[PDB]
Amino acid sequence: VLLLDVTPLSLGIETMGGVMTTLIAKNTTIPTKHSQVFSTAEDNQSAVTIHVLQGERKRAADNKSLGQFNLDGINPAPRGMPQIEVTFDIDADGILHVSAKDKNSGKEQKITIKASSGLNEDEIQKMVRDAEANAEADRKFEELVQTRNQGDHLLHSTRKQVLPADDKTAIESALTALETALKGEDKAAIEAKMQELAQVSQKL
Amino acid sequence: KPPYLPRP
Repeated sequence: VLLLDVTPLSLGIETMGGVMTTLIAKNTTIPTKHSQVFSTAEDNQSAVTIHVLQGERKRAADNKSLGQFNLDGINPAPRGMPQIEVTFDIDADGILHVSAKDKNSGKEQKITIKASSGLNEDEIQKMVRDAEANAEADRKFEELVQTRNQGDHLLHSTRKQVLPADDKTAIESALTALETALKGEDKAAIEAKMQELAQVSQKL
Repeated sequence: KPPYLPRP
């Protein structure tokens, strides 16, 4: 064939820390369908938000929002525990259907997104250029976030994993260091603050 | 391994 319908930009959702996780890659031929399981960031999360995005940037915020919806009723469980199946399906007329289903509870929500939504030709052309120009920074952003999300989880298990020795003072002190590093944007400072936390958590 | 949705 010399011509074909593709979806012109990557489509995905926003994941923990403000990142775009892609479900359908740009220039994928339509119709097409892909699913991916996600879970919860923290303990006892009963409600998740599915925020649909079109674009190539690693920062969710830099992509074109296509819509969103909530999925509630999830049994409050430990992080990583819920299995939220996310499905993106683009039919031959270009209509996008997005659904999220929590496997344990059976709770499902969905949204339908008109084919005309999203960025236009010139917009699409900018998006690709701006993504390739910023490839280096988006990648360092994506690492930052992976490092932050680890730091974050470490803060939450270290607080739960607290009679411990009368020395745990320096831990509560190393927690404040880490909580502060996680707010900045220097991947290495965050890991260093984690390293300091491991080294005073030996008695734990 | 599964990525995480935003949290509250």
